[PDB]
Amino acid sequence: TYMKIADYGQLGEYTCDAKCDAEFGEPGNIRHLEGKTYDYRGVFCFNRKNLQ
Amino acid sequence: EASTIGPAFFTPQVLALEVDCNIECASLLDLYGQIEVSRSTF
Repeated sequence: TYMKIADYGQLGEYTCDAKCDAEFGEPGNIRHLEGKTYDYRGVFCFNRKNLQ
Repeated sequence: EASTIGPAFFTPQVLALEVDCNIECASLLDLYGQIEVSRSTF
């Protein structure tokens, strides 16, 4: 699994220079998603004399 | 795979015998009276 940071939020706002507080902003998402892995296999035979 | 693939991939070891199987006789030569000629008529 791995992280997927989606979109940074809008944090600051350029407020007026009188108020004693900020103003909330939108958040960001991270979306911890996963993914699997496959396998590959097969076989093959032989005689023993017919290979010597 | 197994022997369904050509008769040319298997090199046969060539051994070094040689059967003859024929037959000669003995010889009555030494018994006969030896003699030596030089022309073609004596």
